[PDB]
Parts: sequence; C-alpha cells; structure tokens
Amino acid sequence: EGMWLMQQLGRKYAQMKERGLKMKEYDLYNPNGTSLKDAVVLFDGGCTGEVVSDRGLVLTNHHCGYDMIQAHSTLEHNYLENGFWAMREADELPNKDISVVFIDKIEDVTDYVKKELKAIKDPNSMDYLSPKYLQKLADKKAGKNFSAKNPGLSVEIKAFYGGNLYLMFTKKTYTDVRLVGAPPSSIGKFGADTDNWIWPRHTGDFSIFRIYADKNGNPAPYSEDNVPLKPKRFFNISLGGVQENDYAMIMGFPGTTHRYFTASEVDEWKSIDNDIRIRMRDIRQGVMLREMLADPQIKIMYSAKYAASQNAYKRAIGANWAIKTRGLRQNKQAMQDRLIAWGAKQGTPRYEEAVHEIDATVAKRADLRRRYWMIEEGIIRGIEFARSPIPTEDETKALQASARKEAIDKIRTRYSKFANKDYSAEVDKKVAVAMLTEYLKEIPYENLPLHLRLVKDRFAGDVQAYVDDIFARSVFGSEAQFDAFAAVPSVEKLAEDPMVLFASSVFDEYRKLYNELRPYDDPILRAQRTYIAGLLEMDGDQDQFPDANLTLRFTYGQVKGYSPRDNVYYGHQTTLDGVMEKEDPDNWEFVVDPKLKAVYERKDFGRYADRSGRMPVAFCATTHTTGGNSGSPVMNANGELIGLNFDRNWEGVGGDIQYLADYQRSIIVDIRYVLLVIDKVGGCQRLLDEMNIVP
Amino acid sequence: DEGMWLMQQLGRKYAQMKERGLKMKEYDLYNPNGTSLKDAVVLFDGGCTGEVVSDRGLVLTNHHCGYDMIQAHSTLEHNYLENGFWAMREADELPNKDISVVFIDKIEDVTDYVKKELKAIKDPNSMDYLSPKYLQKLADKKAGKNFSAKNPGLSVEIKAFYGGNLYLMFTKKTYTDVRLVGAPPSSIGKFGADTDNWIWPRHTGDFSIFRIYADKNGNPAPYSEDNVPLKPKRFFNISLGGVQENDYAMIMGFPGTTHRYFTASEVDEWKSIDNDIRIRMRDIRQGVMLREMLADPQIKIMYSAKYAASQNAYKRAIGANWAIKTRGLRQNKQAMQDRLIAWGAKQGTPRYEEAVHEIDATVAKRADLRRRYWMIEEGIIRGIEFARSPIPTEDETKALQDASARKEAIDKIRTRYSKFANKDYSAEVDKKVAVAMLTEYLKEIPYENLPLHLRLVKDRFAGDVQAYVDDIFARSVFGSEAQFDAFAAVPSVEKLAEDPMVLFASSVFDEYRKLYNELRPYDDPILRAQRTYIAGLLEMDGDQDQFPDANLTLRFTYGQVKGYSPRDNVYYGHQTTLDGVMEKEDPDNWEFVVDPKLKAVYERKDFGRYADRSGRMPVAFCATTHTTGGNSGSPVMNANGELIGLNFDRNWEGVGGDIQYLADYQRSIIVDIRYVLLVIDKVGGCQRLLDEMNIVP
Ligand SMILES: Cc1cccc(NC(=O)CN2CCOCC2)c1C
Ligand SMILES: Cc1cccc(NC(=O)CN2CCOCC2)c1C
Ligand SMILES: [Cl-]
Ligand SMILES: [Cl-]
Ligand SMILES: [Cl-]
Repeated sequence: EGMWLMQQLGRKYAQMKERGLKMKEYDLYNPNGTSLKDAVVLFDGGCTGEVVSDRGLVLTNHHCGYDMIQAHSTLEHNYLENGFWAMREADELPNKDISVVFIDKIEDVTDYVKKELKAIKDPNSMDYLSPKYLQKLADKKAGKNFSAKNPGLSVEIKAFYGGNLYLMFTKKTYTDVRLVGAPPSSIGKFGADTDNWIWPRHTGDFSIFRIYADKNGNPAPYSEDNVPLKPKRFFNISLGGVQENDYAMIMGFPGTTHRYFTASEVDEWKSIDNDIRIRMRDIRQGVMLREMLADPQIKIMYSAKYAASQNAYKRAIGANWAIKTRGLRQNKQAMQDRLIAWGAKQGTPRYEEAVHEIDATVAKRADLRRRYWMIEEGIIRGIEFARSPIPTEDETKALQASARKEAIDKIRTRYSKFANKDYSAEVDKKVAVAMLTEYLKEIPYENLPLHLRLVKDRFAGDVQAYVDDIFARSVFGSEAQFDAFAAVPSVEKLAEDPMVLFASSVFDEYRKLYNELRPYDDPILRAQRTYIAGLLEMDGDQDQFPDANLTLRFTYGQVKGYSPRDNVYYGHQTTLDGVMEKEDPDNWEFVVDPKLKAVYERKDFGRYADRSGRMPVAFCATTHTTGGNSGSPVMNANGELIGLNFDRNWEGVGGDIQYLADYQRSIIVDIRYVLLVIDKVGGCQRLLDEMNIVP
Repeated sequence: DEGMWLMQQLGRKYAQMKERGLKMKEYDLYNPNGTSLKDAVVLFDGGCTGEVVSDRGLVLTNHHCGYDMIQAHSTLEHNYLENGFWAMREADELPNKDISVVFIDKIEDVTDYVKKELKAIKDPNSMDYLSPKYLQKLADKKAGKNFSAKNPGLSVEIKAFYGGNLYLMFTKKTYTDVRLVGAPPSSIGKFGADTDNWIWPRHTGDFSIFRIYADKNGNPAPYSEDNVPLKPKRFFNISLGGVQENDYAMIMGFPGTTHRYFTASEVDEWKSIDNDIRIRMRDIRQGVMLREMLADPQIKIMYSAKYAASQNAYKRAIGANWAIKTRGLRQNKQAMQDRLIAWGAKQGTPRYEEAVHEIDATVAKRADLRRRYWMIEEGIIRGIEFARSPIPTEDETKALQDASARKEAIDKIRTRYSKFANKDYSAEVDKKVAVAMLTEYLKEIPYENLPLHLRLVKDRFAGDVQAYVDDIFARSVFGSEAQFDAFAAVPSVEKLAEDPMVLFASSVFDEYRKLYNELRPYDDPILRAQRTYIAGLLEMDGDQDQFPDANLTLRFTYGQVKGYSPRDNVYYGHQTTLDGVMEKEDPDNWEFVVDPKLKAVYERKDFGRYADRSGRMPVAFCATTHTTGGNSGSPVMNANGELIGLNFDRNWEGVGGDIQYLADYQRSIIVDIRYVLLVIDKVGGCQRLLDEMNIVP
C-alpha cells in the first residue's frame, strides 16, 4: 500500500520480514554505509535504473532509453527497429544530455527547516514549498562551496507530508552514460500502444547503458578518455525466478500521488479533469480514426498524434473506473470525518477548518477549472491550428532597417514546423469542426476566446463556415497563401489574419484562466499542511505514506495475479508462448523478431526457462508504483534482481489516490527474459559475463 | 470426439458415465420399452430443444428460442419483448400460431430392414439410401396402412446415420397448441445481445416458458379454447443444489449438423474456400456498413440488424479458422484416414483407401467452381442488396406485352420494389457497399468467369466500378421512387429488358444458379465414398468412441462443469454470478441495460434458496459437454438427472468442435436453473410456476 521513505525502512522492517524479506536491514538501506540503495539511479530525470556490474552497466526500460536509441538510429543502422549490441566497450555510444543520479546520503532536516521558517513573518508565505528557498537552506547547511570541495556531489532539500517533514539529499550525478544494448522495438515495445496499461503483458521492455567517469570514478562529462565507473554497489542477478506469493520489493523514484485528496478533490478530479479529457479526446480520436482508416497516407501522418492522445485518455478511463467502482470518494470522506471527530474530541478545530478551506476553494474554482480543461483539451491540444504561428513583437516591429526578410524567414520556419510532413489541413479542419462544436455548446458566449464569438456574430452559428474561412483567408492556410504573403508582407495582414487571431485569442484565454486559477492552489496547499499534520498526529506515520515527489522510495508486496472481472483470473506470470499467440505479421505492433521466434521453436531457453520448461516473459506484483517507477529494480527476499518494473495495469491507475489491493499491480519484465534476449537475440555474451549471476 | 450419442448407445456408454459421476439408473434416463427422462425432452419449434418441467405440461426453452412468439404478442400497449411476460393464471397464457413441440415416443433400430429393402438396387450409384422420400416410403411400409389416422398425433420417420451404415425409425408425437407462459425482459433474456454472442464468461438469463395444451385425453390437438394442459408421461425435477467445479453434467437435445468424418482435404477446403472467402467478403461489407452507421444515426437504425446478421457467421468462421490453425484439425483428420488405410491394407481390402482417394479427387476437381460459388454468394448474393432487387417474371413480362393484366403486373412489381427499397434500405449505403464488394470480386474472378453484366465494368466503364454502380442507379427503374413511378406510368417490356439493375440482378443470379447446378453432382461421389469410409472406421475402431454425425435427432452428451484457459495467463472459471451482470451494466447501451427489479434483488441480496453456499447469486455455468446448433434450450442434468440448467450457447473457441471436439477449449454455455427460478420468482413474481415444478432441496 505505500511508497516509503528510506528513513521508514526501520519502522517497516519487521512487517517486511514477516512478509518474507530475508536480507538484513542495513544491507538494503544503511544511512551511514554502503547498501543496495547505492545501486539505484534516477535515469535521465524521469525513469529509474539499476547498476548490474562492477563496470557500471545499467539496466532500465526500453521506453526509458528510447530517445537515445532513436538519436543513434540512421537508415543504414536502424537500432530502433533492429536492436543494438555493442560487442566491445569502445563501441558503446555516448549520449548528449543524459544523466544518472545516485542518492549518496539522505538526512532528516525537519527541525532545521522549521526553525529557519520561523523567521518568515507572513503566515501565508509559500517559501516552505519553494525550491529556491529550500535550495538556499540546503546550500547553507552543506556549506559555501560544497560542490567544489566534493566534486560530482550536490544537495537538495524537499518537503514531504505537505510541509511537515523535510529531507536533504546528497546526490552524485554522472553525465557520460553510454548506450550498450537494446532489443529490437518488436521486443522492447511488443504491445506498442495496444498493450499500454495492460496485464497480461508480453513486452521485453529493457535497454542497457553504462556509466562512464574519470580515472578516479568521479563524475565527468563525455570525454574519449573516460573509463567505466566501478560502483560501490551493484545488483546480483537471480536465475531462481519467481513463484506465486513470492516476496518482491522495488526501489525507485515515483513522481506524484494524491493520497491526501479530500472527497471534494476526488469529485473535482472525476467531474472536471477526467470527464472533460475523456469527452474531448473521444471526439478528437474518433475524427482522427475515421480519417486514418480512409487514407493510408493519413494513417502514417497521424499515428503518433493519435497514440499520444490515447495514452492519458486510457489513464482517465481507468481512474474514473476506480472512482465509480472502488469507493475512492467515500474512503476520502471517511478519512476526513474520522479526523474531524478526533479533533472535536481534543478541542482542536483547525483540522475541520482545514478540510472546509479545501472544500470551499474547490467549490469556488469550479467554473474557472471547467473553462480551463475545456479550452486545454478542446483547443490547445485538440486543434493543431491553435499552435499555428503568432508573429512575435520582434517580428511585427521589423515588418513595420530592412530585416523584413529576417522576420519572414523566422515566420516561414515556424510555418514549416506547423505545416510539416505529418500535417493535414483537411484532417485538422474536420477535427476543429467537431471539437469547436462541443466547445461552443459548453462555453457560453461571454466566456469564449474573443475570436470564437465570430461563430455566432459573423457566421450565423456555422462552425464549418468559420473554420473554412480561417483556412481560405489565412496566410498559414496553405503554402501558396504563405508565399503570397511572404512576397508582399504587411503587419496589417498579420493583425487581421483569421488564423493568427484565432491562435492568439485561444492562447490569451488559456493564459488568463491559468493566471486566475493559480492563486487557488496556495490555500489548498496551506490547508493540506494542517490536514496531513492532523492525520499523522492521529493515526501515525506508520500506514500513511508521504505523497510521491520524485524522491527515492521503496515498496514491497508479492508476485500475485488478480481477478479483473467476474469469472476471469489473470495469473502472476506470462510466457514466450503468449508472445507467439499475439503474433500478427501484418500489424507492426505485434510482429515477432525472427531470431526470438526461432528460439521459441527450438526451445533454446538454456538456464532461463522455468522448472516446467516454459520461458517466462513478465510477472506482476502487489507493489505500489506510479510514473517515475519505469525501470525500477525488482528484488527477491534476498535483494537479488528478479525483474524491472515497466508499467502498471489500468485498473490500478486510481492507486495514486487510493491503493487497490485486489486490482493494482506493477507490470514487470522477468530478468530471465532480459538475459534470454541479450544472450540468444543480441548474442552479447560479454554483458552476461560481467554481471554476477546467482544460480 | 467427446460425442453426441444415440439413445441406443446409452447401454454401452453407461459404465463410463457411472465412473464419471452418473448416479441414476440406466433405464430411468432412457428405456426403449418404457417411461424415462428422454420422454421429458422435446424438439421445440423445429430447431430448438425444450423440456417438460411439471405434471401440467410446463416447458422451458431459451429466450432466443421463444423470441418470435414473445415478439408476435408484443404491442406498444403491452411490450412483452422489452418488459417480460408473466401469465398469472393458465387462462392468460397466450396461444401461438405455427408452433410445435415434438416428443420422441419410440426409437427403433431398422438397419437390417432398410439394408434388405435397399438390396432391390437398380443402380449401385443410387442415392435412395439417403433420400427422405424413399426412407419415408419405408417408414410408412413398416408403420402400416393409414398410421396417422389410426394413431392421431403420432408420425413415423426413418433417418440414416454414419453415412448410411445405420438407420433409426422414430415415432414422434407432435403438439401444436403450445402457449406462451412466461419470459424475462429482453434485458435479462438477451443481456449480452450480439456483443456477447459465442462468448464465455456469459451473464445472459436466456430462458422462456411455454405450456403444452392438448384435448381431454392428452392427445395432440390444434388450438381450441376447450384445450386443457397436457399431463405428461415424464417431467424434470428442478435441483436447487447447484453446481461445483468438476461436477458431472449431461445434456439431451437435437444437435443439427457436425462434420466429424471430414477428410483432411475437406478441412483444407473448408478453411481456404468457405471460411477465408466468408471472412474476407464479410470484413469488406461490415467495414463499409460500420463507417456509414457511425456517421449517420439514421443509417445505424436502418442497418443494425443487417450488420448483426452478417457478423454472426463471420465470427463463427473466425473461430473455426482459429481451430484449424492452432488445434491440428487437418492433421488429426489425416491421421484418422492414414490409420484406416494402413488397417485396410492388412485386411486385404483396398476399398477404404479407394474411398478416401475418391473424396480427395472430388474435392480437388471442384475447387475452382466452389471458389467461384462462395465468391459470388458472399460477395454479391449476400453482399449487395441490389442483387435482390426485382426481376420481372416470365408471366409479368408476358402480361406487359394488351389487357388489364398490365396494372396487375405493375402492382406486383411495385410490391416487390417496396420490399427491396423498404424503410431500412439506403441506396447510398448500398452503392458504397457494392463498390467495395465488386472491387474485391472483380480482382478474384476473371472476365471469362464473370456474370455477363459485370463484363461491362471493363468493356463499357473502363474499369471504373464506381461509374458502373452509379449508372445502375441513375438509369434503373428501381434506382429511386421517382424512377419507378415514371416507369409504372408508361411501362414497356423493352425498358425492363434493358434495365441495368434488372440485367445485373438477373446476370448474378444466373451465374449463382449455374455454379450451384454444376457443383451439385460432386456431392454424390463424396457421400457414397463416406458410406464406405465410415463403415471402415466403425469396423476398425468400433461404434464406441466414434459418434454418428448430428442430423437433428435426439442425442445425449456428458461431461463436467469446468472452465478453461483461453490464452497465456488467463483463466475463465466454470461459473458466472449476478455480480458479473452488474459489472457489465451500461445504461446508455441497450445491450447492457439492467432490469431495475433485478438490480434491486442484487442490492438487497434477496436471493433466497437460489444463492450458492457463499451467498453469491449464480447466473451461468459452462461444461465439457459436446453441443452444436440445435442444442439451444437443452436440459442440463445433474448426476441424478435433475435439471441444473439450460444450454443456450457455445464459446467461439469451440466452434471447430463440429469437426473435432476440443477438450481444452470447447464448452457449452448454460443458464443456471437457480438464476431461472430467481427471475421467475423475484422479477416475474410468478409463484404458480414455482409451485407446479417439483423442486428438490
Ligand atoms: C483504460 C483503457 C481505456 C480505453 C481503452 C484501453 N485499451 C483497450 O481497451 C485495448 N486493449 C487491447 C485490445 O482491446 C482490448 C484491450 C484501456 C486500457
Ligand atoms: C470469434 C470472434 C471473432 C470476432 C469477434 C468476436 N467477438 C467479439 O470480439 C465481440 N465482443 C467485443 C467486446 O466484448 C467481448 C466480445 C468473436 C467471438
Ligand atoms: Cl557509486
Ligand atoms: Cl475391398
Ligand atoms: Cl483442445
């Protein structure tokens, strides 16, 4: 049920031991020594990774290393489709803009931060959550020139439990992290977007990197003279596999949770955030799908845009299913009622006052928040010509020196990025007509972006005519129309351009709504500091975990399937047989790598198959994970690596608000399948030889 | 493999059934010289099974089996299809026109008699051995002079089994006064609607209730207000003990057809011609229909039923092709025939190998013709609505060529035009479907094999299918109402003889009939060779573990209540519950609406004695019994012969079971009798039906 601070390991250790944990507490996390925690990294700012050899080899997901695999891919060597296996360390590919962060030390600095905060004065100050203010406190504690005296190291203070606990992290960052290995995309992304959030899952979602450093193992940017890092700790790889009910644990960097939402915040999340995103994306996706099915060229141009829209659409459907069926609102209501009754017993009304301030703020911002989600989902992300070019102040104060041609070259560049090889004005007009029809039905005239008032005023309510007119008369409506403008440019033409006026008007409204909504966050934040303080004082910092905030956490559970619906059971483990059942050669998402298909046919599973001769692929566990946990090491009762977390089932996406023991599962790629792919598909024996594989 | 056994085979199967859990005595289930549970089974309305559940002739069958009768009694004022129907007294039960229930009074092996009669052979290639007319002449000869008039209600029929190696005579008692007694609302009776057709898990309360009426002596009689409920020889006791995983279960019913003795070449043909063409052509037709239904709410109303009717056999063909690809159906038929050929070689009898060779040669010779037949049937006859547009008869063309018979011919043609261009017909949707179907058809069928009018696509329209279709509607008398009316005002045979739609429809029906007539002769050598093939199989491995193909006759099947794994890491259990109905509820989707009275029963847990030991309300279960079309409504029995459910469907994974039973995938989908009684009780409030049934603890 939780994403626990490393400091809470002492308090959780006895429960973990009763659940099957065999390793000593300080071998997992030691606050003043080397522990397994030292083999976990924050990979490229938003993923987790793990060190698996004494030469700095790192495992993470294929979707985590995707950008690096794509940046090194060419027509001649397409690593994204074919995979990549550096047969020697010198062949591993450097990556620009990459980092791996180690959590060297963690300290509780609550008393220090709370004493510093006493000098504020303004009771409503938000400095207690300000990265800038907390960095000034972190620098003060670390020392004037800490990073110079301890190179590669940096300090950071973060707030936890709504500002009731503060931790200082000493981080070691390495920026020379080289691509070592990756399976083909047919393995790394087998389900592709069709199996996203799905269990059972058959995806070999892994990629391999290596941390390089200077001669002393100290962080250093890319240099041909850099040498592989010899880390203080790395994971041993287990080949013992998993069985149903086995203890499993994860360490990683979960990004965000909303475990302390009031019942009113759950209602708002459902009725505004989720329902608007669901309704608007269903409209957008429906038009896009119609057009992609009718024209093979439209399918090529819009596949990625369609897939990008579907991901959070599916998340919102899953979250709304939890709200409707798992009593999330009711359980938050019971949590707050229990605190209110306990506060009334103690004579302290501040907790009830805090819940009331949150409810009142949620109620006051409802119409504004509805207008914001409506324009964001409906227009900002719904309509491509909303992101068409808007002449900057430097460009208009140049068209009316003769750098008129410089302004036109900059506007032309932006027009070519908007109307690129994947942009269809006809598809965009159809999407806009459906999205604007919905938007105009929901937003009244007095709340419309100024240009949209022309639908009623000038076009007699004809949305199609309004959209047709935008493209017919706009300098960005076609290449010929842009070129005619670029030959005789005038600021007058840009000032009256229907597409420019539309884009400007919708961005003006979007920014105005954002600016008006931003002040409502602060009273909720301040009231949450009092709310969570009461919850902790009443029930303890035992079963109530601090919200995720991109910091190192541990979670434990068991390898266990679940029943998704009446009379259906999904087991704890998928096999290579399941990959073969899903094979569809004329569907790019479900193509099977020929070398992998041959391994399955010959049963060339070596030491990686289970006791029954079946080749495992993935497993699921009752660990509590969220976005940020992609690539996290999954450990045995002995702390040996048994898999990598890569996804979570849609049924458990409501778990960011309320953990769902009977539905929520972490989706993990079995380490035996990772090794089978490195070995039989990649043929990269040197990677197997450098790992410490335990029988 | 698992079997749809003859009642005669119960004796030789009894010990295996007893070892599998059967507790009842053999003759209580079936006795040829007395009353048995077989006497409570009926063929309901010619194509379903039913069962007698009371000493007052009450009958249970599926809701989809009684659907037409529920619909015929439904009006705007009393919509029984939507709300259900529960006659609160026998006098309120609704009669039905054109209904029947058939009892199998006696079954007799007449093999020696038929085989002796057949020896009077004039032609060794004669098909009389399978002719309903010839076998009826033999049945009448054996039964006696004017049997029907001397035994009112009774009739005799002889059927061939095992490809003509076994013959049975059935003495049938038919009742035609069968009244509607009760039905749940369609939201329960067809809960899954077409979305859940062929699907397990299943949450459908697929049942309806009738009552057999007869004269004062319990003898068959057509509808009369003086008819009285039938007191039957036998009826089923209802069990409330329920089912558990691995429980013995058995069914009796009337499975229609199987192809258990197909050669490997017939499996290849079924896959590569029949199924692949139906799949490809229906995917094209359905795709266009769906795009049009999604774009226009009025097109969705007009085409929903046509779309659903196309999807049913499309899904069946996908499921059958999945079995051929993954369950080794071709290989197992090949092994069956190779084993017989090897045994025939040892016996010194080459006739079995010669018979399999004749079947392979006939299959190979008819391939191109059969491909052309399925291509035109799926692609045009079923695929394009204007293929079934009006064609003026020889008498209609004669009437139009000096009498008032002209206005009579035009009224007849108009009537047919109004049936073609009805409230559900869209010429625009039809032109779009035809353009896609004809494009595929023209790609597969060469010019010399085309229906004569389709040659105009290349010859007159320069390969433009859209222009050819546009021209058919632009110039045809049946292209629009105004075009028909202009023809009807000044009709001439000349105009009909040159009509592009008439010429298209005539041409495609001419080709369809020519292909059918040329293919029909190939059936006979296969049939004659199958008589020798199945005779060899029976002589070699015995009529013990090789069942006779289904032929709409009474059969029994046994197995266990058991789920299965459909794919890697997924298990479907043996039983669904009321909880599963509630998970599927979607008020804005007509297929998944939940009856308010039923939803309240679930909320209050008002399950009474119908819930399982854990307090869960069961809905449906699945079993390893071997069923097919014709088994809808069949009684499902306990080890004691008590009614535990009604069969209503089978999962798509087991549709290949008509050729080869699939022990790890094939399941009969059954509505739990506890759920039937829960609905009669808590939804219908029809206590008198519960009171007349013999319910055992
Ligand atoms: C939460 C959510 C919302 C909407 C759609 C999806 N995905 C699917 O339904 C598709 N997969 C693959 C093929 O169809 C069966 C399931 C999900 C996961
Ligand atoms: C063999 C075959 C072929 C094609 C489709 C189907 N059925 C479905 O997929 C329909 N529904 C969709 C969502 O609800 C569950 C099933 C089958 C059974
Ligand atoms: Cl290190
Ligand atoms: Cl012979
Ligand atoms: Cl099987």
